[PDB]
Amino acid sequence: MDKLFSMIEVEVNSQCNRTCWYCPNSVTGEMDPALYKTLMEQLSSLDFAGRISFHFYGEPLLCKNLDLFVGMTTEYIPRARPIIYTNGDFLTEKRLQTLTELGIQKFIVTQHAGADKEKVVYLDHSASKANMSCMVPSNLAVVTVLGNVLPCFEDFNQKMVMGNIGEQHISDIWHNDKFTSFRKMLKEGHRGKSDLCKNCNNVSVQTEEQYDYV
Ligand code: SF4
Ligand code: SF4
Repeated sequence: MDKLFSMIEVEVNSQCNRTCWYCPNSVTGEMDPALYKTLMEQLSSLDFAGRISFHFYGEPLLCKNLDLFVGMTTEYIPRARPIIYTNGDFLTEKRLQTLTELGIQKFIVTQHAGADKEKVVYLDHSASKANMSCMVPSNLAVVTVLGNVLPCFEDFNQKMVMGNIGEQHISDIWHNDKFTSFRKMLKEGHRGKSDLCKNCNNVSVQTEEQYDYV
């Protein structure tokens, strides 16, 4: 559990404009800029050089402080790789060029339920797991609007709060007993033991099982 996370997902805002029935959203608003600043300071103290995204289960382009937050990543963690995951409904050409200049290296746009292109990827939405490994808690930290740290993007209900960055350094949370044993337990495939993982049907995302098939 020594290796730092390679991706951190930050819920800079919790609302999304869509109502996708397949999404946890169906069925506060924005992250305190002070809270985002202490996260930047912590990530800066680690010389963080992995990926950073701005979407948990909300639409980042709805965040009124998005430009500020993106600009701060370039100041605090210029080695990191800022990525926007967005439904695209707010992504005008102007926002795109502005966000790119501020530091975003990639936009992953997903046309969802309803209704710079080198840096734009366009997608369109369109039991026995008890022993499966999973490497997500070894690679990914999630930070919610209120600062809670989760081991996975699946934990919408925050069953596995590892700590809170408003109260503790994210490196210390990442390396605490609870997070360390969890990622070890999931690396060994003990999904059945976790209330988060035991019913999870992730088979392709950071699993040994992923080399097979298709
Ligand atoms: S656009 Fe994405 S985050 Fe928003 S409701 Fe749909 S699936 Fe959920
Ligand atoms: S098994 Fe599922 S819920 Fe558990 S850490 Fe992996 S992806 Fe997340």
